[PDB]
Amino acid sequence: GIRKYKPTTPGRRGASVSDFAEITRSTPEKSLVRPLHGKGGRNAHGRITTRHKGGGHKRAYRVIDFRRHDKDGVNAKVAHIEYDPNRTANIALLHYLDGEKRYIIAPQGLKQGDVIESGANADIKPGNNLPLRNIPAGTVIHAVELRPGGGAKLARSAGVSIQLLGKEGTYAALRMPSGEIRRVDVRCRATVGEVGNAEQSNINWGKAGRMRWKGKRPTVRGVVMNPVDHPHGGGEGKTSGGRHPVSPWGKPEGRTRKPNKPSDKLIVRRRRTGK
RNA sequence: GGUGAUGGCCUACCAAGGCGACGACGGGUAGCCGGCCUGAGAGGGUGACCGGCCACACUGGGACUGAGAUACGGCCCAGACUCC
RNA sequence: UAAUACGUAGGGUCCGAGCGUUGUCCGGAAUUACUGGGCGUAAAGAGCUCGUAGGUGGUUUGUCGCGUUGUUCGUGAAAACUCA
RNA sequence: CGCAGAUAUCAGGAGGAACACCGGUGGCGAAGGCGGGUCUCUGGGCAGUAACUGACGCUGAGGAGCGAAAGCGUGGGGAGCGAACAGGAUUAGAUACCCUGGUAGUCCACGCCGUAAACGGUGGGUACUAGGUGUGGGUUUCCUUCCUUGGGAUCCGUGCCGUAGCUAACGCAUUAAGUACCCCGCCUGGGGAGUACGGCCGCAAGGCUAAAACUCAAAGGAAUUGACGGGGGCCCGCACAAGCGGCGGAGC
RNA sequence: GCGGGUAAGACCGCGUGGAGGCCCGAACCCACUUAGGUUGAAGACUGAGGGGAUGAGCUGUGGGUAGGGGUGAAAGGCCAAU
RNA sequence: GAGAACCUUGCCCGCCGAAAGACCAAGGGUUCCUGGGCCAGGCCAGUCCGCCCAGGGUGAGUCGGGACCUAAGGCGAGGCCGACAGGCGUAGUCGAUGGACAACGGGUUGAUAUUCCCGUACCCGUGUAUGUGCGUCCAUGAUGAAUCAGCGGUACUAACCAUCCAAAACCACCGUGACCGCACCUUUCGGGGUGUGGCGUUGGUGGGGCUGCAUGGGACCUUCGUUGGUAGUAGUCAAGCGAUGGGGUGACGCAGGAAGGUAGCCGUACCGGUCAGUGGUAAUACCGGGGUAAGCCUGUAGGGAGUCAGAUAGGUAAAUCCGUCUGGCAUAUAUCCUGAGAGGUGAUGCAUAGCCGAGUGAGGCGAAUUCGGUGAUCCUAUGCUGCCGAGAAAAGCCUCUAGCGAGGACAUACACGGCCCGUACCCCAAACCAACACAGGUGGUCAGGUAGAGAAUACUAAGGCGUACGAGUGAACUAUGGUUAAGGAACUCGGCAAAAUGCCCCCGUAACUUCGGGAGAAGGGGGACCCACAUGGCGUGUAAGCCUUUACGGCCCAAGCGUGAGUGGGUGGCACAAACCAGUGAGAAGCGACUGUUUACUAAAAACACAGGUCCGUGCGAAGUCGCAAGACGAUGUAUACGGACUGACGCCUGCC
RNA sequence: ACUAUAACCAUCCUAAGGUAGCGAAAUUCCUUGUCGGGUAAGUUCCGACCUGCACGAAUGGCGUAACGACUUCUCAACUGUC
RNA sequence: UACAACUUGGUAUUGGUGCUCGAUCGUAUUGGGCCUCUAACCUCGGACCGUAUAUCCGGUUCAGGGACAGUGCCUGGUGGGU
Ligand SMILES: [Mg+2]
Ligand SMILES: [Mg+2]
Ligand SMILES: [Mg+2]
Ligand SMILES: [Mg+2]
Ligand SMILES: [Mg+2]
Ligand SMILES: [Mg+2]
Ligand SMILES: [Mg+2]
Ligand SMILES: [Mg+2]
Ligand SMILES: [Mg+2]
Ligand SMILES: [Mg+2]
Ligand SMILES: [Mg+2]
Ligand SMILES: [Mg+2]
Ligand SMILES: [Mg+2]
Ligand SMILES: [Mg+2]
Ligand SMILES: [Mg+2]
Ligand SMILES: [Mg+2]
Ligand SMILES: [Mg+2]
Ligand SMILES: [Mg+2]
Ligand SMILES: [Mg+2]
Ligand SMILES: [Mg+2]
Ligand SMILES: [Mg+2]
Ligand SMILES: [Mg+2]
Ligand SMILES: [Mg+2]
Ligand SMILES: [Mg+2]
Ligand SMILES: [Mg+2]
Ligand SMILES: [Mg+2]
Ligand SMILES: [Mg+2]
Ligand SMILES: [Mg+2]
Ligand SMILES: [Mg+2]
Ligand SMILES: [Mg+2]
Ligand SMILES: [Mg+2]
Ligand SMILES: [Mg+2]
Ligand SMILES: [Mg+2]
Ligand SMILES: [Mg+2]
Ligand SMILES: [Mg+2]
Ligand SMILES: [Mg+2]
Ligand SMILES: [Mg+2]
Ligand SMILES: [Mg+2]
Ligand SMILES: [Mg+2]
Ligand SMILES: [Mg+2]
Ligand SMILES: [Mg+2]
Ligand SMILES: [Mg+2]
Ligand SMILES: [Mg+2]
Ligand SMILES: [Mg+2]
Ligand SMILES: [Mg+2]
Ligand SMILES: [Mg+2]
Ligand SMILES: [Mg+2]
Ligand SMILES: [Mg+2]
Ligand SMILES: [Mg+2]
Ligand SMILES: [Mg+2]
Ligand SMILES: [Mg+2]
Ligand SMILES: [Mg+2]
Ligand SMILES: [Mg+2]
Ligand SMILES: [Mg+2]
Ligand SMILES: [Mg+2]
Ligand SMILES: [Mg+2]
Ligand SMILES: [Mg+2]
Ligand SMILES: [Mg+2]
Ligand SMILES: [Mg+2]
Ligand SMILES: [Mg+2]
Ligand SMILES: [Mg+2]
Ligand SMILES: [Mg+2]
Ligand SMILES: [Mg+2]
Ligand SMILES: [Mg+2]
Ligand SMILES: [Mg+2]
Ligand SMILES: [Mg+2]
Ligand SMILES: [Mg+2]
Ligand SMILES: [Mg+2]
Ligand SMILES: [Mg+2]
Ligand SMILES: [Mg+2]
Ligand SMILES: [Mg+2]
Ligand SMILES: [Mg+2]
Ligand SMILES: [Mg+2]
Ligand SMILES: [Mg+2]
Ligand SMILES: [Mg+2]
Ligand SMILES: [Mg+2]
Ligand SMILES: [Mg+2]
Ligand SMILES: [Mg+2]
Ligand SMILES: [Mg+2]
Ligand SMILES: [Mg+2]
Ligand SMILES: [Mg+2]
Ligand SMILES: [Mg+2]
Ligand SMILES: [Mg+2]
Ligand SMILES: [Mg+2]
Ligand SMILES: [Mg+2]
Ligand SMILES: [Mg+2]
Ligand SMILES: [Mg+2]
Ligand SMILES: [Mg+2]
Ligand SMILES: [Mg+2]
Ligand SMILES: [Mg+2]
Ligand SMILES: [Mg+2]
Ligand SMILES: [Mg+2]
Ligand SMILES: [Mg+2]
Ligand SMILES: [Mg+2]
Ligand SMILES: [Mg+2]
Ligand SMILES: [Mg+2]
Ligand SMILES: [Mg+2]
Ligand SMILES: [Mg+2]
Ligand SMILES: [Mg+2]
Ligand SMILES: [Mg+2]
Ligand SMILES: [Mg+2]
Ligand SMILES: [Mg+2]
Ligand SMILES: [Mg+2]
Ligand SMILES: [Mg+2]
Ligand SMILES: [Mg+2]
Ligand SMILES: [Mg+2]
Ligand SMILES: [Mg+2]
Ligand SMILES: [Mg+2]
Ligand SMILES: [Mg+2]
Ligand SMILES: [Mg+2]
Ligand SMILES: [Mg+2]
Ligand SMILES: [Mg+2]
Ligand SMILES: [Mg+2]
Ligand SMILES: [Mg+2]
Ligand SMILES: [Mg+2]
Ligand SMILES: [Mg+2]
Ligand SMILES: [Mg+2]
Ligand SMILES: [Mg+2]
Ligand SMILES: [Mg+2]
Ligand SMILES: [Mg+2]
Ligand SMILES: [Mg+2]
Ligand SMILES: [Mg+2]
Ligand SMILES: [Mg+2]
Ligand SMILES: [Mg+2]
Ligand SMILES: [Mg+2]
Ligand SMILES: [Mg+2]
Ligand SMILES: [Mg+2]
Ligand SMILES: [Mg+2]
Ligand SMILES: [Mg+2]
Ligand SMILES: [Mg+2]
Ligand SMILES: [Mg+2]
Ligand SMILES: [Mg+2]
Ligand SMILES: [Mg+2]
Ligand SMILES: [Mg+2]
Ligand SMILES: [Mg+2]
Ligand SMILES: [Mg+2]
Ligand SMILES: [Mg+2]
Ligand SMILES: [Mg+2]
Ligand SMILES: [Mg+2]
Ligand SMILES: [Mg+2]
Ligand SMILES: [Mg+2]
Ligand SMILES: [Mg+2]
Ligand SMILES: [Mg+2]
Ligand SMILES: [Mg+2]
Ligand SMILES: [Mg+2]
Ligand SMILES: [Mg+2]
Ligand SMILES: [Mg+2]
Ligand SMILES: [Mg+2]
Ligand SMILES: [Mg+2]
Ligand SMILES: [Mg+2]
Ligand SMILES: [Mg+2]
Ligand SMILES: [Mg+2]
Ligand SMILES: [Mg+2]
Ligand SMILES: [Mg+2]
Ligand SMILES: [Mg+2]
Ligand SMILES: [Mg+2]
Ligand SMILES: [Mg+2]
Ligand SMILES: [Mg+2]
Ligand SMILES: [Mg+2]
Ligand SMILES: [Mg+2]
Ligand SMILES: [Mg+2]
Ligand SMILES: [Mg+2]
Ligand SMILES: [Mg+2]
Ligand SMILES: [Mg+2]
Ligand SMILES: [Mg+2]
Ligand SMILES: [Mg+2]
Ligand SMILES: [Mg+2]
Ligand SMILES: [Mg+2]
Ligand SMILES: [Mg+2]
Ligand SMILES: [Mg+2]
Ligand SMILES: [Mg+2]
Ligand SMILES: [Mg+2]
Repeated sequence: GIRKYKPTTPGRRGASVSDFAEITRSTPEKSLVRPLHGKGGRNAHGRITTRHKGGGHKRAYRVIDFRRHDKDGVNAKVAHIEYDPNRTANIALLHYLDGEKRYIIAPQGLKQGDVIESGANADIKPGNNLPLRNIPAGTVIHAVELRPGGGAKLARSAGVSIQLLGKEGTYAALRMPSGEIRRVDVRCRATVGEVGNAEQSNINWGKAGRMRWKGKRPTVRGVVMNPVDHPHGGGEGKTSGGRHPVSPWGKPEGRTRKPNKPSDKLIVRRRRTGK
């Protein structure tokens, strides 16, 4: 749920968080951790590519099985549903009857002690992965893939996941959280059930310190920049920039997608706003 | 310890209680009563005189005298008033 | 414009060594409804429930009689009211 | 809104709200109110056996829970409808009635707010008091075909009309305003004003508790007859319609 | 956790717990006021005071970002007193 | 010494003493010591110097940098891309500020020291050969698996009992695509409507048998209940070391609390000395000491975790290892791991205050070497609890196996064997960075006593300094300060500055409010010393005592030590938080929510920034970036995410075009 | 309906012609606007009126507890600032 | 006045069939539009190999796309980003 904090000090009056009362562990499975580090928003050159990002609290990366096909026909137990900061959602560790422990995303309403099976024969209960040949139309799924074994790439959205629509030939149409419908091949794999932490968006940062914690640096407003460094820069006082807003590099709002994409044909329609 | 006489009347130490919605404590009003006016009555109002009590003595306090002091024209101090 | 309602006259009415005005208080005021109110619309049943305290109890079998009336002497000052 | 191919019309797809007929002066719920179905958990009410407890009863200041719609927060949803808002129109004037559209809201989840002509304008519970006409619910019992709103009786809820009574009257009339009992809310002429100040609640809009001054000598209720009605039924007139001829032009 | 309280609550008193860009205040980091200095002790200080002071903190360490570019909690600041 | 404030020695005085002392790193590189001289340098002289001139001085298997491993990142064979140059990045190899392996105390010269000497230890590397003692070249154990003869009432194939449905329309009615018409109505006759008759149906079954196929029953020939000889006759080795491979291990945040110890201190005892120009102390009292390591033993407080057998293909192959599942044994202070600290040895040693002869000062002798109590920011701790913002890698080590194999494993007497380079000095400073012997900056370690909360502050030890111009003069005037009659902001733009309050404990504290605050709001009272309560509460805890899974064990703890607080009585003083140190307060309002950041070197705000929202873009080899390219960021993220822009907590709102 | 008003209608034109809130304010030039509070005296301040030259609702409006080496003003102590 | 970037078409990396539309209702005009397919091309899907270790890369197989896309050259737009 949500616990609103009590306004002891001024910088802590609006800070409301979600209670992680469900976790069971306090130190991640060490056989499945790799080194990571705040990249600082810099490419091979070292020149900053994306602003606002860099610094913050160091984090430890863990490899988690979005490839969930390497094991089929072998069940696993939901060992412990632990928390990784690196990702929005929650990762739950599974014990396989084989003897592997692999990390995966924790779907909504999943609790320790349930059973997990991964294959074309699995049941339809939430938390099971299986190519879309074997999944009824209309169900709600997540952690979807974009081709037969390229690794799930879409709908990791903590709190939202895709909706299957209809199978024709070798493609399936998906209603998906951006409000868009995508034709995609049906040989991919997916899992049934909404993702967990549906209340994550309820967090109120409330304190610049924690924003820094999560890592992003401050944003320097437009009309305050100097005119040399940015189109709206300048103006003794507050002046709109005398022109329609524009990105710091001279391109204003409006369409940006490069159509003609290999997936341009695969897309059905385009997202709607204010409809 | 104190009082003509028991008692937080006063003192010390113990326990945290006592009073409170069958109206505490707070605020405005006003001497109480036998009585006076009214009303068939219950009741309402009210406290002129007389009378039974209370409290007061230029305003605030305190104490002596003795069987008996709120001691009106008894005492002391402080303020006001008037005067030598 | 033609007053039994203004003023003047007469005449009359009530009262009277007092006659009016004013003001306080009771009455009719059952107009704070105990005696002795009402709640549909005239003013009023809260929006409807459970239920603490309080208020109230479906029967007879049994005592103490503290609610009660029962009587006897035993208090109720004087003054005021009622009788002669 | 259409000649960029509208409407219509046919195939397919999407998606949200709501379930006609059953469906009524009917069920239930204490009250708001509640009905397309299926399953899941579950509340309340009634009939016969009357087995058992045995004065446990009633209702309730404060308190606390429930409580239509509108409104507010958070995040989803958002077909239709639709405050506000634009235009078109009538009108002297229309910031409306009407038309085109159309954002809040309307729906979901959790919190809120607690007011309605929240009406049966009637607090709850018990006992008694002539009937007539129906529904639904459950029981029995007999003409007995034992088919059968065939007949009898019973108790619960539910519509209308009616005696006596009561009532200001309209009206109620055993599901009372009757005749009593027990408890609780409430009112004392109309404005002022359910508002100002205050206390409490609410994040708010505001809600709850609840004043005085000054002014008026009436405001209100049911009912009687008029009058009138861009309210209804039945009637009549160069009233209308069909015809001629006319005045409003000129002089007189 | 216990005692009140619910029917479960919720709520409250009591003790424990010690969160906090919480408070006062040294090191450290800053630069608000005044004074002196302004051919100074100093190409920016000294002294009195002055704010934060468990954090968006500070600091050693070594690395990358090169000029019309970097960087820039944005002042036309910094990028070796420029 | 020619000269002497400035140097050497001595006496006193002052100053720092979380440094103005002592160690290092970075840095500098002879500034270290000794000897000689004083032109030049030192803001003066100068015998002195961080001057110059000569000589001397730096001693390591155990400290540090390479032999080791790695982060950020750099380089980069091939490779990809690029007009050239080059830019990328794989395998790899570099890259400390990290991880890994071993040292203590005393003594020593004018300079070095965990390096030299003394005494006592250690851990790594090679080898010895014997004592344990183990095979391959004998052979015993557990099993284990690649081979010939069939079965799952389930149920291939003609049927039976029972259940709902109808393909080749019989019987009956009815509506009538359309045809034949019987009576009436209608425009004068026509069309047409109504009622009915015969079919036909705009809307083709029932009855019965032959045959063939479809749905279950037993059985016929081929499919078993793994052996009957054989072939424990023969090919296999594990020892011992075996990886560019696998697994554990190493291996990790902030904050908080408490307990146990030490460094270290205080008093006691013990030891040695003590007679102080002065009243009184010749020991009751004073001065000084009272230390002692690593390693090797012990393994406590304490922290974490339970023991055997079978099978499982999962960890790129295989595994006795690690994970998993089954049973057996276990909840035993059982077992294992970790582990500061304490006791013993280390140590009959050393050092030691001082005694003696000997002076630029060395040398021999050498007493006591206990206790308690306080107590850390140091250690247990990389631990425990709790939070979200969820807190490196690799190596070494242990262990498991892939490729071998007729000689390794384990200890020890043994004398052997361990590099090179740094090592002097300075190192909050006249030695580094500032052009200087400059009031500046510079990271880590050590942290005494009395007061105090203290790492502030005041005075002091250890130890080092008075940092290089002096002497003399009551003037202005400037600067640093102290005091001031009365008035108290009247100056002045401004109460600028100055003055002022200032601690602890108690009482009581408004408006307002986001119910936290406001609030230390304001305001007030006590505070010194002595005595008593008291030989007080508290902690600590000895002897003794008690108990026992008997030990570094549990109960009491007289004794002893340390000990806040308060109440009463008394007393001195102007004053009792007297020093240093140590909030001015309140009222009304403007702007900004605040913590915060910024114009180094004139502006710290109302600017910036943010936490809140809004709009838009962004379908994942994403949007947008850097890059004439590969490619990298975005992100090892996925619309509850990311980018861009605007406003800026929160509440009411955010109108019209 | 005494007195100054527009609170109603007609004009043009553009798309409309500033709603709530506040308002001589950080915006108000006349201007020291006018009035009242504070002072003996107040061109600053506070509180109102609205004739807003030239406010105004995300280059956000209005209030807002707390915060501030922020702005203005007043008061008691305080003092050689005078 | 240009240019970076973004965007169009033709042309090339370029293949085939079926349909439907034209100027010398039964005789003729070669290209446009669509549906397919693999084979050019892409693939940041998979799985092998170089390899004893290689997420780069190269080759092989398959899988998805597929004559699109990308890329050049000409060209038109937009173009204070320079
Ligand atoms: Mg907040
Ligand atoms: Mg952990
Ligand atoms: Mg990782
Ligand atoms: Mg570069
Ligand atoms: Mg950004
Ligand atoms: Mg950092
Ligand atoms: Mg998360
Ligand atoms: Mg979408
Ligand atoms: Mg911005
Ligand atoms: Mg700026
Ligand atoms: Mg720049
Ligand atoms: Mg520009
Ligand atoms: Mg500007
Ligand atoms: Mg401007
Ligand atoms: Mg734009
Ligand atoms: Mg007695
Ligand atoms: Mg008493
Ligand atoms: Mg006593
Ligand atoms: Mg009196
Ligand atoms: Mg009486
Ligand atoms: Mg009476
Ligand atoms: Mg009476
Ligand atoms: Mg009386
Ligand atoms: Mg008398
Ligand atoms: Mg009297
Ligand atoms: Mg008496
Ligand atoms: Mg008196
Ligand atoms: Mg007297
Ligand atoms: Mg008298
Ligand atoms: Mg007298
Ligand atoms: Mg007259
Ligand atoms: Mg008269
Ligand atoms: Mg008369
Ligand atoms: Mg009267
Ligand atoms: Mg009454
Ligand atoms: Mg009424
Ligand atoms: Mg009512
Ligand atoms: Mg109400
Ligand atoms: Mg009696
Ligand atoms: Mg008697
Ligand atoms: Mg009597
Ligand atoms: Mg008498
Ligand atoms: Mg009488
Ligand atoms: Mg249609
Ligand atoms: Mg019975
Ligand atoms: Mg009751
Ligand atoms: Mg009751
Ligand atoms: Mg009540
Ligand atoms: Mg009550
Ligand atoms: Mg409730
Ligand atoms: Mg409730
Ligand atoms: Mg509604
Ligand atoms: Mg609603
Ligand atoms: Mg609203
Ligand atoms: Mg809401
Ligand atoms: Mg919404
Ligand atoms: Mg919708
Ligand atoms: Mg409408
Ligand atoms: Mg309109
Ligand atoms: Mg509409
Ligand atoms: Mg109401
Ligand atoms: Mg209703
Ligand atoms: Mg009711
Ligand atoms: Mg009743
Ligand atoms: Mg009736
Ligand atoms: Mg009657
Ligand atoms: Mg009734
Ligand atoms: Mg009645
Ligand atoms: Mg009244
Ligand atoms: Mg009212
Ligand atoms: Mg109130
Ligand atoms: Mg109210
Ligand atoms: Mg009426
Ligand atoms: Mg009538
Ligand atoms: Mg006519
Ligand atoms: Mg005429
Ligand atoms: Mg005429
Ligand atoms: Mg605490
Ligand atoms: Mg702070
Ligand atoms: Mg302070
Ligand atoms: Mg000087
Ligand atoms: Mg300089
Ligand atoms: Mg300073
Ligand atoms: Mg000062
Ligand atoms: Mg400070
Ligand atoms: Mg401060
Ligand atoms: Mg901070
Ligand atoms: Mg360079
Ligand atoms: Mg430039
Ligand atoms: Mg600027
Ligand atoms: Mg500028
Ligand atoms: Mg510079
Ligand atoms: Mg000399
Ligand atoms: Mg000092
Ligand atoms: Mg210090
Ligand atoms: Mg010190
Ligand atoms: Mg250095
Ligand atoms: Mg060096
Ligand atoms: Mg020297
Ligand atoms: Mg010399
Ligand atoms: Mg010389
Ligand atoms: Mg010289
Ligand atoms: Mg020399
Ligand atoms: Mg190469
Ligand atoms: Mg490279
Ligand atoms: Mg590389
Ligand atoms: Mg290396
Ligand atoms: Mg290194
Ligand atoms: Mg040395
Ligand atoms: Mg040494
Ligand atoms: Mg920690
Ligand atoms: Mg401790
Ligand atoms: Mg002496
Ligand atoms: Mg000693
Ligand atoms: Mg395994
Ligand atoms: Mg060796
Ligand atoms: Mg060397
Ligand atoms: Mg040295
Ligand atoms: Mg040195
Ligand atoms: Mg030094
Ligand atoms: Mg120099
Ligand atoms: Mg110097
Ligand atoms: Mg210096
Ligand atoms: Mg420093
Ligand atoms: Mg310290
Ligand atoms: Mg000193
Ligand atoms: Mg010293
Ligand atoms: Mg001077
Ligand atoms: Mg002076
Ligand atoms: Mg003085
Ligand atoms: Mg003065
Ligand atoms: Mg000042
Ligand atoms: Mg305050
Ligand atoms: Mg406060
Ligand atoms: Mg205070
Ligand atoms: Mg003991
Ligand atoms: Mg014992
Ligand atoms: Mg025991
Ligand atoms: Mg004194
Ligand atoms: Mg403001
Ligand atoms: Mg500020
Ligand atoms: Mg600040
Ligand atoms: Mg800032
Ligand atoms: Mg700044
Ligand atoms: Mg500066
Ligand atoms: Mg500056
Ligand atoms: Mg400044
Ligand atoms: Mg900001
Ligand atoms: Mg917003
Ligand atoms: Mg925005
Ligand atoms: Mg937006
Ligand atoms: Mg892209
Ligand atoms: Mg702003
Ligand atoms: Mg103003
Ligand atoms: Mg303002
Ligand atoms: Mg202004
Ligand atoms: Mg002005
Ligand atoms: Mg003015
Ligand atoms: Mg002034
Ligand atoms: Mg204006
Ligand atoms: Mg303007
Ligand atoms: Mg707007
Ligand atoms: Mg705006
Ligand atoms: Mg703007
Ligand atoms: Mg604003
Ligand atoms: Mg406010
Ligand atoms: Mg003043
Ligand atoms: Mg003075
Ligand atoms: Mg072309
Ligand atoms: Mg082509
Ligand atoms: Mg241009
Ligand atoms: Mg230009």
